[PDB]
Amino acid sequence: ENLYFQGASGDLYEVERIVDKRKNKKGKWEYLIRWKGYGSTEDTWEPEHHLLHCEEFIDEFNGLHM
Amino acid sequence: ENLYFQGASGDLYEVERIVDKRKNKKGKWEYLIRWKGYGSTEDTWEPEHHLLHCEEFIDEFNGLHM
Repeated sequence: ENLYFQGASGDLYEVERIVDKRKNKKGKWEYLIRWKGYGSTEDTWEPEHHLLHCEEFIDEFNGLHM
Repeated sequence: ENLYFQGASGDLYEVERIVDKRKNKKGKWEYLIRWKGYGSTEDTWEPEHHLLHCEEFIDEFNGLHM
C-alpha cells in the first residue's frame, strides 16, 4: 500500500505491513506495524494519524480534461 | 478472505493468511500459507489449485429478479 510512518523527527519510515488494528483506551485507532527490515519482535502499536499512504503525485492541471 | 485449503483427505483446512506467492519450477503458482493456529515455522508452499475461497451460498433463484 506504499505506507510510511512519520516519526518524531518528521522523517518517514517505511512500513512493511499492518499486522493488526485496535481502538486504544483513549478511543483512538492504532495499528500494529511491521517495520521494513525488521521482524515481528520489533512490531509496535502506532497512532493512525501518523501513518501515511504515499502515491505518485498527480498535478491538478494534468492531462487533457480538467 | 475466508480461505481454505483442500487437503489430501479432501477435508478443508482453514488458512490464516497468504504470506507470499511464487511461480514454481513447473510453471505453476504456489502460495506460502500461514495455517490457522500455527506460527511462521509451519508456513508451507502450496499449489493454487487446492486453495479455496468459501462464500455464503447464494441460490440461483434467490430474491426478486432473476
